Amino acid sequence: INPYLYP
Amino acid sequence: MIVNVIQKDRLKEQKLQFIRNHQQAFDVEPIYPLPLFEDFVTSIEGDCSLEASCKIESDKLIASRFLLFFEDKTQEWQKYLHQSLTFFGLVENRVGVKINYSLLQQFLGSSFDFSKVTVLSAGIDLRNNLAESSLKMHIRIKDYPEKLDKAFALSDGAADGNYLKDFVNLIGFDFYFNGKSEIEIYAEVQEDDFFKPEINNLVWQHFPKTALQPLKASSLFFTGLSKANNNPVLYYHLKNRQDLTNYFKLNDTAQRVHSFYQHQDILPYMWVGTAQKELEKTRIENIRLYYYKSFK
Ligand SMILES: CC(C)=CCSP(=O)(O)OP(=O)(O)O
Ligand SMILES: [Mg+2]
Ligand SMILES: [Mg+2]
Repeated sequence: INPYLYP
Repeated sequence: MIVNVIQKDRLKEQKLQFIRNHQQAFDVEPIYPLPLFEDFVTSIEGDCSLEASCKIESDKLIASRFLLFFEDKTQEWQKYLHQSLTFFGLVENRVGVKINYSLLQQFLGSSFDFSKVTVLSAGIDLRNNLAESSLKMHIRIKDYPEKLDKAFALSDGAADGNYLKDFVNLIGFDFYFNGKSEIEIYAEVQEDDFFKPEINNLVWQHFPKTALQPLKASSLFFTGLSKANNNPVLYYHLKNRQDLTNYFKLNDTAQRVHSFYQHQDILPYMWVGTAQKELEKTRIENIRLYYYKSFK
């Protein structure tokens, strides 16, 4: 989803 | 092939542009050694994101904060680690400082499984006082309990409990120009789990009610744990950066940052970081605001 959490 | 040449140069400039927009808005002069970070982002050729950030301390605006996320879907993590460290070495040479790498070295250890990495970042948090400047790295790990134990051990008791291993994937490294270094552990809750009773049991009931309000507008929640932190830092991933003012009582300085960003050409989401006791207040005095652009 966002740069700190892959999806 | 000519298409690749145009696009390469285009991405280089778009990245520098994002950086310059942020610096030029909040600092008339660039903080040294920002041009070295600028060279580093330029040297990276694959797909990346950039984070530009402000830390607000009452009326003090700290704005020379930038991070690059390696997002080239090749998953070449070791290559990106080596590029980041090469950049860090260059900073050591030009600035005339020695970085303390021990916490990263111990975390990597001898047997690091790079296939378990899902995020890698490299960046800077620069001050006019060189000693207070830092280089930054984050590593996100998936299904690597052996490395989680190591990072928890390296935390030196800033790791609140070993029950928090359930919540931790992102590991943060700070490298101060004075040879001091810190590790941070980020305990997360994803949106799909916000309303689960286990989450209320283990997380939510330990926070005051004001800390729970911004979850309504959030897709993700971190608590940042480090002995470098005066207080646990709560992080909220707002789906839309426009909701900032709805959920956070901003001071003048932070409103200025918010205002500048409302109409920049950037990603819709933002991150917000603040200590728990700020949310109890009538106006937040200390806040961290993070903005993002991707370059495909
Ligand atoms: C924005 C998020 C969720 C994580 C990065 S925050 P950080 O701990 O790297 O930044 P600070 O320099 O501590 O404010
Ligand atoms: Mg910092
Ligand atoms: Mg931190």
